[PDB]
Amino acid sequence: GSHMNIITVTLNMEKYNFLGISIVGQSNERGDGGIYIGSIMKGGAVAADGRIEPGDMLLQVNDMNFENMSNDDAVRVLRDIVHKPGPIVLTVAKSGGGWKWYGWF
Amino acid sequence: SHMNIITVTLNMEKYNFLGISIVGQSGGIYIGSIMKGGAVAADGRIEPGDMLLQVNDMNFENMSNDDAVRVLRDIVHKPGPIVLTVAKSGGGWKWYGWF
Ligand SMILES: [Cl-]
Repeated sequence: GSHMNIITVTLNMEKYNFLGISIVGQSNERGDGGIYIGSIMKGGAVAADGRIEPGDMLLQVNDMNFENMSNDDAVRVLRDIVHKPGPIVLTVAKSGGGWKWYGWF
Repeated sequence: SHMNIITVTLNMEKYNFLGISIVGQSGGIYIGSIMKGGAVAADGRIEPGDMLLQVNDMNFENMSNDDAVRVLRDIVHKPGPIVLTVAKSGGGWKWYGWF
């Protein structure tokens, strides 16, 4: 298939109260398709780092890979990790970019 | 090519808005969220993640996303039924909030 980039971002959480990422995921009768960055919030660690983008797929947190768990379980892990101190390592597939919110109609 | 295209005709007499948010890539435009009790919510067929291909006689496949959105707003503002043609996502998108 067409080449996709992956990046690993190490976040110093000392000066932040949040990653500042929303998470969206698709789950239906056909399976779970993984979890993605929905949007980013200025003021959080991920914005300050400046590499991750809406639409990127979150593959792994620290050494915990999500590709063989449910979206719900992946989110449980992310939840656990953000409530503990110290650096957070996020690895994303660069599936994102090019997204625009047009608002309500 | 599209898998599962549906035609959704909305009666816009009972409603003011479609009650959908739109996000575009580019790529094309997609349903971001659906607001309870709006035309689209009342209708029930369209789901978050579906791709919006056409409205009435205006096909978006040869149009920029910004132009598509402006066409759509113009049409919602004017009286008349609205026919949306969507390519289905399969549904099941979930918002998990913030971290
Ligand atoms: Cl990297």
